[PDB]
Amino acid sequence: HPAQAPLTALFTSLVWEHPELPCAQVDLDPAEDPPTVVSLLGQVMRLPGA
Amino acid sequence: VWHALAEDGRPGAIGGGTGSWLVFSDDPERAAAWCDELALFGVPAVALAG
Amino acid sequence: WLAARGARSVVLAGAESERGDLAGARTTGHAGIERLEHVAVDLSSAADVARLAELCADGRPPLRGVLLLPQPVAGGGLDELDGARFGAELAGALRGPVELTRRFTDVGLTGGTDFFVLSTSVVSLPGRAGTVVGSAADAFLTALARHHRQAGLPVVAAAWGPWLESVDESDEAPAVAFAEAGVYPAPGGEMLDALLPLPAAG
Amino acid sequence: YAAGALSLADGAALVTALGRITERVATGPGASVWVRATEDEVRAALSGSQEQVGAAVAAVDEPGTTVVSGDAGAVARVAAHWRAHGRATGAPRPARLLLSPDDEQAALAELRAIVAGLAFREPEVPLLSTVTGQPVEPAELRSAEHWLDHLRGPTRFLDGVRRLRTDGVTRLVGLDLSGDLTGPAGRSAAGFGEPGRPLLLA
Repeated sequence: HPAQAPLTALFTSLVWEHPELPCAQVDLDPAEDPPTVVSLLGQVMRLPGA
Repeated sequence: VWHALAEDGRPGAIGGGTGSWLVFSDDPERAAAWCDELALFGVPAVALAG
Repeated sequence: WLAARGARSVVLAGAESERGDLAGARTTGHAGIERLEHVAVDLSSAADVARLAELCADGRPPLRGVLLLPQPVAGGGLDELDGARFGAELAGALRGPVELTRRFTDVGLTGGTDFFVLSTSVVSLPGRAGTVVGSAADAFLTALARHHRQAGLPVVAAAWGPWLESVDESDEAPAVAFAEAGVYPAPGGEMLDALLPLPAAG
Repeated sequence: YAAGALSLADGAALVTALGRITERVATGPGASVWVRATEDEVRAALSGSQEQVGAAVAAVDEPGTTVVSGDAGAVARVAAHWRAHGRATGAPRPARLLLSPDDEQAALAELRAIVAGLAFREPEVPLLSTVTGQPVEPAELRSAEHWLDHLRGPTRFLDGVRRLRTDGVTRLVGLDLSGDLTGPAGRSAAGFGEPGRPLLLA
């Protein structure tokens, strides 16, 4: 969906400009049911950095 | 290129009671649902809306 | 490059074409080209972009290939950026290619064409500091190209490096900054050679 | 038995004895419910007004719910009060704690000689108990006052699972024939210790 594009831009805009802060982008399927929030946060806390 | 995490793809634990998680969404029902889910797992959370 | 690849009929679609020193461009355009023209179209206007439909309807041979070239976008990190500025500058960065790609598809100039290439930077694959609006523009065009490609149209977004011919002899410093970051220029004709044969076949 | 501390004969004696005490509780006038409030919140509400005294914190299976059991009159008015504060609450089920200190004398009339008749031996590996949340010592295991605390006191399952994960247990296997114990294990384990340290449940 083209209207999502500012989210991918803003993610990379953080990665190079506040480089001490950890962050991640997760892209969901837009039509399947969304997963349990503990699955999302769980796999994200395994990344140091970005 | 997208690589599947078929190797080691298991979530692991959330990092203990160091502080709250803030959830903001376009949908109040989604924000509330994830705040209920984090409560079941003993993680403190706050719901935010526009 | 179009001359080197034997393009017999060529048209330039941008406001620069009747205010810049294009006599050198027309002079290299003496090779291989049998008909050469300039529209002086303002691509910000949908009514003026629609005037480009005459270029396929006229007694000249029909339109079969399109190249929208790289564009300037101003500097900006996340600081000095806000919900008033962003909605102006992202619109400015995208208005042209979006309205052209739309109108050309609405009246069959798209699909009635073997290649249709939209410019973006290779720097936008990992992204970079100080270029937020340009990153957003390249992301949006990367999505818009796929939307039409899945419909059966040979539209491609090219994330190119800097064109070597675009390194101004008056000021190498924009290339020096990128050279330290490890992005190096290449000839635009060689980047076109490595991509423009592909969209109908891969 | 799995820890090697009892023979199959000792285990068969002890289970069949504890079963008869369990009948006397299950057949009684009392009740139990679950409320989506933590031990501090429910133990505070236990003091917050005098009308609701008569039921107690029977289990701590997870951070998110605790079990209230005792007199059916206390159970009913506790359950209403938390829906008025805005939490979710289960329907009533049978009693899960002793209902009189007379029942303690009814149990102590049974377990003492039976427990003293078991051929206990020192554990091969650490045995954790929902009466303690801690390793049982060889001098403690031999006392009928340990085994009777399952009917008297809180079922402290969360504190047991927490000591498994402080003590380096990476993977946690569930013999889920009744009570679905792998579910409470995952929800009590997955929010404590370092981030991203492994946790397998099956």
